[PDB]
Amino acid sequence: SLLSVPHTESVSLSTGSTVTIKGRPLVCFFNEPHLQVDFHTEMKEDSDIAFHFQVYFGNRVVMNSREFKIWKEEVESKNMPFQDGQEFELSILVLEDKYQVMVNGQAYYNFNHRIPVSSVKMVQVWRDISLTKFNVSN
Amino acid sequence: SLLSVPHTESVSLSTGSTVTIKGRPLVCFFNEPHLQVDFHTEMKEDSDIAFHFQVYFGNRVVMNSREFKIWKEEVESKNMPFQDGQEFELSILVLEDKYQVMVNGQAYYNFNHRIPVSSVKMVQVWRDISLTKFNVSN
Repeated sequence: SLLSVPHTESVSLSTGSTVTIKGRPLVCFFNEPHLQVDFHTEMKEDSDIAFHFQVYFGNRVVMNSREFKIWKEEVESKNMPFQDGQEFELSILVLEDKYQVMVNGQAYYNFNHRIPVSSVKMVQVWRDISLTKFNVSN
Repeated sequence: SLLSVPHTESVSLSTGSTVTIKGRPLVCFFNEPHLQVDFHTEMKEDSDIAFHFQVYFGNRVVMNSREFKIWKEEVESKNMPFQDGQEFELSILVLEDKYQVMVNGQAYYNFNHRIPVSSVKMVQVWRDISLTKFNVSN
């Protein structure tokens, strides 16, 4: 069963929360499908983003925050555990000091908190993926 | 009635052909939705691309070709006639010397042919849009 994409949900996070996302890129890596996960401070889609996670499948990952409507310092990663043509499971763990992004059960990306975790109220998952699971831990 | 996205169709083009695309970005420009239109040499999605047209809505446009599986010289445009939140009509006119991309009936982008027009056999339209029309002129 495919979930709506763009996928937008109300959330509440604290230390120990996990946001789990299972999906599949819509096309082969050769054509560079993208994935974007944005942790927003309000349900409104122009609200600030505590954690922006953008995957250029087969290429690289970009992370950032948008604070008072301004994009801040971009961080890059060349870690690329994602597998061409395959379903992936993202688990974004909310640690005290950072978000930690696991791909298939191992941590590959980290982003220290710039906006307090308690300010996050919405998550949006979008770009070139299908989605079968979006779960926030209880 | 919404068409499938990614949208992939067999085509045949010659001088005077028009490829018309009507669609709407899936989110507001503030969050930078994308649009990609690729004129391919075969139905296979890893085939070469005679004309790659990538819109960063609210930002800029990138055009290129992929020849023998290699991306060539990137050209940029800051022309941005697209309107936040609005349906657009793209008309890509196949001229003798170039592709000419009209937005709502006026030409804003041009790309001189690098691959012969007669080699184009497929068009793919994808990224963050909905689609209501894809028409190749008879």
